[PDB]
Amino acid sequence: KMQMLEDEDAWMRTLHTTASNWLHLIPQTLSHLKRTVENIKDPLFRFFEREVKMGAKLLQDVRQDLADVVQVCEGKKKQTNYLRTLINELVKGILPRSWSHYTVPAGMTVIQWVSDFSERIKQLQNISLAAASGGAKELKNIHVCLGGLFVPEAYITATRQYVAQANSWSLEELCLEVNVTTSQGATLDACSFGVTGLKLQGATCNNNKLSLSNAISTALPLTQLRWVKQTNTEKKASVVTLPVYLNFTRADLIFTVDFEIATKEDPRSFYERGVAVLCTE
Amino acid sequence: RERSSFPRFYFVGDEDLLEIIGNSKNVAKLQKHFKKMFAGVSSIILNEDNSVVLGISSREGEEVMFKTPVSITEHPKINEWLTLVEKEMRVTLAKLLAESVTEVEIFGKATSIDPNTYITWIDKYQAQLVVLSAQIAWSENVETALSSMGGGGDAAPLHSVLSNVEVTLNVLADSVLMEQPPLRRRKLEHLITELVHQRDVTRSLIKSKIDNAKSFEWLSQMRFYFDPKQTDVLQQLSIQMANAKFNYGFEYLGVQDKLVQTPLTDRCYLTMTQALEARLGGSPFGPAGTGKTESVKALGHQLGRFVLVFNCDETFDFQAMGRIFVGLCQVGAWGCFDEFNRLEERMLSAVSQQVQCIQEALREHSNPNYDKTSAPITCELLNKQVKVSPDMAIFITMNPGSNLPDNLKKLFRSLAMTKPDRQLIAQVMLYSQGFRTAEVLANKIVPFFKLCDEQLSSQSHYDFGLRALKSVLVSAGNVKRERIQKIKREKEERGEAVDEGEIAENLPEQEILIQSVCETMVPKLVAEDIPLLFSLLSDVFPGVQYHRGEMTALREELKKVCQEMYLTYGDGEEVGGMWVEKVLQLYQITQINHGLMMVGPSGSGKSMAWRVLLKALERLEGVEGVAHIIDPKAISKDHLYGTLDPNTREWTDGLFTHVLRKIIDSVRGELQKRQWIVFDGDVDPEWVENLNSVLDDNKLLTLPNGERLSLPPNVRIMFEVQDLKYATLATVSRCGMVWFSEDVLSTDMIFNNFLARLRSIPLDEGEDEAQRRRKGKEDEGEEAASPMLQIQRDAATIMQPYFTSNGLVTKALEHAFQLEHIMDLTRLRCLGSLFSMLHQACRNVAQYNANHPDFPMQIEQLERYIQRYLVYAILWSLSGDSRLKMRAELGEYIRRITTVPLPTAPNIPIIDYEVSISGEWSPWQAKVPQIEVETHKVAAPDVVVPTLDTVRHEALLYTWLAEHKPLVLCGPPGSGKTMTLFSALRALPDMEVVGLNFSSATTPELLLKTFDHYCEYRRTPNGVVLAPVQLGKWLVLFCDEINLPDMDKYGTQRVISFIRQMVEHGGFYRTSDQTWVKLERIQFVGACNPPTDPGRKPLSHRFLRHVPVVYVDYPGPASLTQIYGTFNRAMLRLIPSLRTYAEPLTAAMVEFYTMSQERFTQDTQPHYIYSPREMTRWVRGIFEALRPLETLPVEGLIRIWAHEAL
Amino acid sequence: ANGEVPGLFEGDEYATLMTQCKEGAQKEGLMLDSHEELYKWFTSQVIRNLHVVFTMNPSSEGLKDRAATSPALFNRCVLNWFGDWSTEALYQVGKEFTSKMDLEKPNYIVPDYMPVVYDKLPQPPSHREAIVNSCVFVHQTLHQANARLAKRGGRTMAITPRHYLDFINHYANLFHEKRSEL
Amino acid sequence: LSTRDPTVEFPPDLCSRVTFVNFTVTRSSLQSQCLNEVLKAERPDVDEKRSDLLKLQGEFQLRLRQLEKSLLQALNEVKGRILDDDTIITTLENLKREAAEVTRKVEETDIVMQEVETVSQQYLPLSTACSSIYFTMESLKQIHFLYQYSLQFFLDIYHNVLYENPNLKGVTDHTQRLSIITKDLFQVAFNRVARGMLHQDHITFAMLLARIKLKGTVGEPTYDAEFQHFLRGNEIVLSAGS
Ligand SMILES: Nc1ncnc2c1ncn2[C@@H]1O[C@H](COP(=O)(O)OP(=O)(O)OP(=O)(O)O)[C@@H](O)[C@H]1O
Ligand SMILES: Nc1ncnc2c1ncn2[C@@H]1O[C@H](COP(=O)(O)OP(=O)(O)OP(=O)(O)O)[C@@H](O)[C@H]1O
Ligand SMILES: Nc1ncnc2c1ncn2[C@@H]1O[C@H](COP(=O)(O)OP(=O)(O)O)[C@@H](O)[C@H]1O
Repeated sequence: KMQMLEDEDAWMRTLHTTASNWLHLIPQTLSHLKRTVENIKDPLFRFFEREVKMGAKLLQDVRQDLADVVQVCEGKKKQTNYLRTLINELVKGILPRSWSHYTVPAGMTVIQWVSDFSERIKQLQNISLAAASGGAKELKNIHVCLGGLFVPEAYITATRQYVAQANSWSLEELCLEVNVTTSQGATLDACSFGVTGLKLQGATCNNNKLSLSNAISTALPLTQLRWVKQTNTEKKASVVTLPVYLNFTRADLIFTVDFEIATKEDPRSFYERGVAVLCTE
Repeated sequence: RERSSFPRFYFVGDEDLLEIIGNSKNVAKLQKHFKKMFAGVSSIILNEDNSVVLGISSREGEEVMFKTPVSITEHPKINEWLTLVEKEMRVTLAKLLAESVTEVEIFGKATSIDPNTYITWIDKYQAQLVVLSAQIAWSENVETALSSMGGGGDAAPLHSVLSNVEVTLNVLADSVLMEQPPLRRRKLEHLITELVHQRDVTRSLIKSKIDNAKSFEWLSQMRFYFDPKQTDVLQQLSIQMANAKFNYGFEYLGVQDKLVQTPLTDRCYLTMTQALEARLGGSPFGPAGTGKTESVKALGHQLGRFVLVFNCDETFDFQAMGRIFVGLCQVGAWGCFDEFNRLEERMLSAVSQQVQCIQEALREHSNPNYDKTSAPITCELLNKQVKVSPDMAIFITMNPGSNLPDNLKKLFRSLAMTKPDRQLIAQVMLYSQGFRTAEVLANKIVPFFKLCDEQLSSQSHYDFGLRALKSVLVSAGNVKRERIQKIKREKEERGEAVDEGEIAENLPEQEILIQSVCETMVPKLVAEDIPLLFSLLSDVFPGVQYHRGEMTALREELKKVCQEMYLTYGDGEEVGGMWVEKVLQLYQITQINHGLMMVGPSGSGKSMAWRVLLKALERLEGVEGVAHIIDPKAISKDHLYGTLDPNTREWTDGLFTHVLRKIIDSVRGELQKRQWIVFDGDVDPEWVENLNSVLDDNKLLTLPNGERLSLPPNVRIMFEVQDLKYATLATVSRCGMVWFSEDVLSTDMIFNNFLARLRSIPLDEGEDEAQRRRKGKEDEGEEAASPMLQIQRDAATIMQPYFTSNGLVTKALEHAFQLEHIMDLTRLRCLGSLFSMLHQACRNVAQYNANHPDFPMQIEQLERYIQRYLVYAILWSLSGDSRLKMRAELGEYIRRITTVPLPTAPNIPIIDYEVSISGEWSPWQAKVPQIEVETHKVAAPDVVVPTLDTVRHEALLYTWLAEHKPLVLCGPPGSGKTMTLFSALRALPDMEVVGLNFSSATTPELLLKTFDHYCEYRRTPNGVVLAPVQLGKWLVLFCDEINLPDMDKYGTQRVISFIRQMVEHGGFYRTSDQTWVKLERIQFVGACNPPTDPGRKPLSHRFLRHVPVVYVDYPGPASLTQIYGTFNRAMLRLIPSLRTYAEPLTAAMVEFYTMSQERFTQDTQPHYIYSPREMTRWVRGIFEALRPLETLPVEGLIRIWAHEAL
Repeated sequence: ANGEVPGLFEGDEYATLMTQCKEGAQKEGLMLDSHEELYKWFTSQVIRNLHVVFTMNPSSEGLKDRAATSPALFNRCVLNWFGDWSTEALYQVGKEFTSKMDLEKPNYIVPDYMPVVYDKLPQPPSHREAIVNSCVFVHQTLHQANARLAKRGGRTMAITPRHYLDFINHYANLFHEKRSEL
Repeated sequence: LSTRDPTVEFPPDLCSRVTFVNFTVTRSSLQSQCLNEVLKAERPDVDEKRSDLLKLQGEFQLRLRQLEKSLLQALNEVKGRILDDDTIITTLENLKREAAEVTRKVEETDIVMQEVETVSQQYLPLSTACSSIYFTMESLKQIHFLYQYSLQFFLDIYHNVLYENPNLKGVTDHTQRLSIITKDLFQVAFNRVARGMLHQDHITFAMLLARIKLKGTVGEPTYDAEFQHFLRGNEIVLSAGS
């Protein structure tokens, strides 16, 4: 980012090429979820409909702005002063104020922003086509990446509501137990949901029991979040509470997990290790 | 000197201190400042001769007794007797607390305590002193417990203290199901709220197994070391928080809300009290709805210091912040600065500098080298010396969401307020109000509000914070007490034994809480969110149903008033169930709160719900209802809420202030009545700061003069606001909300109202029979009151199938919904235009049958004429705003979906056809006047050469001037709209025209000026009437450009709200006399461009709701050829040899003009626009060439023509 | 629109201007009695006598309240494209400003191809014709350089016939002071 | 008239009535100043040679003309007031020497300028290096808001490297002197710029100066494509599945 103040000793054509690449990589359309009165009783369907709506509206806005960029770069349209400032920001590598429509790491590159936008839009397309093919029932069965959702806090709330409706239980008698299974495609319980996209920090998982590691991070396999009835069970001394931050800067929290100390080590060692759970690196 | 003698004239203004010192005998004038002067003091108790201060009166009716009352006569110095009043107030607080702790020694040393003796103690002693005595008793018995332990490990005294607190709380839980006054009930609430916290402390100590007197496991809790034998009154009570050794400030708190000692507040008190011992400051940050400033308030209450939160959310006062600081330092006070980061740069840096100076001046006490034997503490507040008290504190609260100020990152020990224990707060409030199962229902209700704020669709009028939870729990406690009273009365009337505990055991608490939640929040919910929220609430509260509070009496009164007011009705879920539920919710909120918001958009029925509620309550309770629809944007701020003369002081009465003065005086005696004041039009936060004190707990109209106007429950201030998009959060939280969704004022509702009002309203009667509705009710024997009324009823019966649910009009309206018009579409506008057209159709039948006195027209002619007029009217009402292309396509859609016969010409637009006085069709071209203008003036036609468009437009201007409706004429500039307005308006002799153009900076001071010049004021027995000076002469005020005046700072323009109130009410509230008037002989009409054009502000739906709209396009080919053929035929008479060239001249001219306009369009260059104005400039040029010339050949004529074209 | 503005002449202004308008009416020689017809006569005199013309910048303004000035004004005002000076007008304004100086020297030779922008140049060119053609081509190349710089996206500005007249004055003045230096 | 900021947008109506006189320094202006202050301080013989051939204009013209007024013309009107000592031949030879001097300088007007041009051909990589150094060290603003510098400051860097450098004492050979000048320029610039930066950015600024010397040096490729792919490979599209 050094060379864009006075090192002028041709950005339109390069911006045209990268905008053509952006149009190539971003998917064209995001179809909205069809709403029925039977499906609207499912909070999973409610949350997924809201996310599909927000993602498709943002998709339409970004496709329209990209179309404006490519039409101006093709010599068919003209961009005004504020859009010239937008061009300056896109050249200099700063995400403008008209794109922070969800939760994202602060001060990151626009190309990676568009790349993870493409990934999450592909995830939304997958879940939308699964919903269209099967209904609200398959919304529980389909594994959903936690970090790729716009609001995974509302996702875990939605799974809470789904098990509450399924077992006709109040939302003060439910608690979350974390089951990181190395097995892929495990038989999901009616209270258990499949979540990928997690990665552990400062620790490694071994049969739902942590151990200290000198590595930077570990690749967490298919996680299962299970809502079991909160009994009055005494908490063990070998149980450790870890945050699940969304990103690396770790400014906002998603939810808390409970894992098990395996060997002699103090959970104070985990705490001073700063063992966290990240959704994005 | 005045500060040194009495430091309490300082938070209130210089004029206030001047009237205080000049009106020393005006105790009623002086008692106005106590509400903001003290923590909870409202006034003072004085003698009949005002010679002895008997006590102090609170806001909630508490009257504290004085064990040594002050006498004012022997101390004539004002500041001296005031200082003696507060000093003896401290002394009496200390002595009453001494007696109260003496008796609560026996209270706490007894295993069983008589509930009646307990209630007697509560009633005798004040709220502050009773909670302080509970504190002192518990802390002293646990001090005796620990000193008797002495390291021996004896758990018996701690167990006995815990059992004592448990049995006392059992007494509270058994006596809480009674009925009490508000003051005694609040004392009970505060006592149980603190005693459950002391229970928590004792459970914590017995779980920790502490056995030491000076152990920190006990030093980290709320300690009250009391010494009744102390000589000094302030040092009798000591509040010691770990290291800190403070003393309670014995000032009368009054009835102030006590906030619960949660662990977060416990850490907050820990940090701030340790900071104060260290002589630093405190500065908690965090988001909203967490408890920062009220936790500061709770600490200030529990220590006993004057807490006055200085909020500065765009409401700062830079000249008074320094006075705030000097007052804090001089008296000893705790000032929380809620949301300090929302301050602008220069004054933020200035106030940061002053607070830094104050913090360092406080820090001068921290070191031990600066001895307290000789301590002249000094500080600067804008070049002055101020001594800082050793007990004041400044708490600069921050609200990130930004960090601490640069000068304040080191002097203020900051704390993080992020997430309060809402489960704990719900549990303690349920247990304190009297709920037997507090914890389970609390832990159900706390995920509920976060769940709502997550799952519900985001809107501004929603709220789910902890203040909202507190108000919902207050409502739940009140409903629980009411249900207890009802069950007790029912068991008393029936034959059965009465036992409050037995009936409370078998009593549905989940039903009470779900009912209170629904009654507080459901009326603010849009119809989109209702079934999802019921499924949400059934998930959180399984098996718990919500029963609607049924009022069959008000249901019957509502049904009678609705049948009286030409409406429909429904008993729930029917056609009318939604509106009935909405108006009943309006009744519930008017009973609960003293003023609410109706926040439906335009076309909702909020005012009709309001009026039908007023009349139904009239017929129910016999309480006479008064309506004052004061419009806030109809007069400026000073005229609305009164103003002062800068010299020779006289309070001239504004509108709202005059209404409030009249109702407080109540010469007619309106306290027995029910007066309702409605602020129609949307909400603007520039006339709410005066309403805040009126609507708050003070209920006073504060004035600079000093006159206080109370608010009885006779006054209810409702609002009819279109949207709260520009409303403050204070107004969001203060008043209840009944959101009128647009799908409750249905098309069937609109149809039925039109049909019934037509069937039973006489049309030409006017002002005589409007006031004769008081005389008689039905007029039996007058079925044919007029032949036009027989026609109205017959036409309504004929058109009944066309105003159905799935009717032709409904389909046409929903198609015009998905069509496009330049102005902002409104369903009520389309329907109102259609109804006015049907009214004029009836008027046409009436005039035809009056001009045919031999016979009126038969049923067949009636049916054909009204059906054809109905198709004509729906076309001109729906597609009448749009351009010709989609106006024609809506004509085609009407043709393809209609059942009425239509003109047989396929390639001719249906809109180009006139309905005859007979039952058949006839084009306007058959009867267009083919005039021949004089050659004296042809290029500037003061009269229009008639064409298809001109005759259609003049006919419908007549139609919508007859019913005196306003009319707007939108379209591209130069389309002859002002000309057709002038021609059709001056053609009829019944009305005059006063042509006025609104500029961008117009105010209806101009309209009042033109009413003063062109009319006069006449007084009638029926009211006040504004009428033109010339008798029997209607006055149609004219508007060249309605769109042109600029919007206000919040997107609502005065000039259009004025005409809105004219067409809605029929009058305005005056400014000089502040009286209601009625427009008897006035109309309105205006012209516009489309709002996409640059200087054209789009109009409000509030005004566009009424006015019908017509699109004046460019005349088109046949119209242009006709009018300019007439122009040139009557123009070429200057030369007699060229009579046969006018038609080729016009044909060539208009063909060249049309092709030039089709080629050159404004999308390339902004100035490529063409209109018949330049065509008449062309004709003027040809005439100016041909006039001074005797003769000219055809070649010269074409040369002049082409020269002018070039 | 109406030869008048509703709101200018209300109050004592109405009385004073109506008495003066009646005085002018008897001065010119037509009889008017009623105030409405006198007001109409004053309106007719205004709509005959007064004409207002505009002097404003071309179609690049987007900042004033006018900015892209209202289509109502564009319709109600007769429009005339003042435009920019053409090469022929440039040749004339270059020819009859530099003729005062002693530019005459008959040793000039004509080439086989003479680069000329003023398409009706007198062939064979003289000293004056070559001078004026070069002066015009200087302005033409400044336009071309401005267009190139604006296409590349740099900071540009409009060049004017005022600039060109300044250039011609500069050339004649500089020739004058250098011949005066000799 | 004057202004302060260099980035304005004057309206066309004002623009027609006033012309612009720009003082701002761009790459060509900075390079011209660099040549100016390197051709007048480094080699004093080159300085005097360039100053000798640059004085054939109005200075020498007026110095000739002031007494050419009397020297040009001699025809008439004897008066007998010149043979006081017959020393006017020395008076006119005082200008004959100057006439011979200016004629010799007119005859020899290309060899000295050719030597100056061949010296300045070696100074072209130096001047483009100096320009890139200043433009990067002024473009330092995008790293941190404290990273703001002055063209006067850069001119002081250049002035100290040329004049007040003890490393230039007693050195005469010119290729070595050029290497000394460019190395000492880079050294003093890096030192005085990194006196006021964080440790996290000294490495960045050093890498930028090193890339500037790599692209301004001769005898080796500038590694432009390698540098560009190395740096901007993170910002260009990277294909998935590869
Ligand atoms: N009970 C009812 N049945 C049928 N129509 C009704 C009923 N109550 C109201 N309306 C309709 O409401 C229309 C006007 O109501 P109202 O003025 O209260 O609505 P609004 O658009 O919210 O206006 P505002 O807030 O300006 O008063 C009437 O013209 C009528 O057609
Ligand atoms: N169809 C028409 N017939 C006769 N005159 C016309 C017609 N259309 C335009 N004119 C001319 O238009 C001029 C007046 O314009 P118009 O009647 O549209 O009023 P306006 O006040 O200028 O309109 P706007 O609402 O655009 O401000 C007159 O000179 C009149 O001759
Ligand atoms: N311990 C508590 N007991 C009762 N109410 C609380 C408690 N903590 C927070 N609240 C509620 O949270 C809200 C926070 O608002 P407030 O403290 O006035 O300003 P802020 O939102 O800036 O903290 C309060 O209105 C209060 O009713």
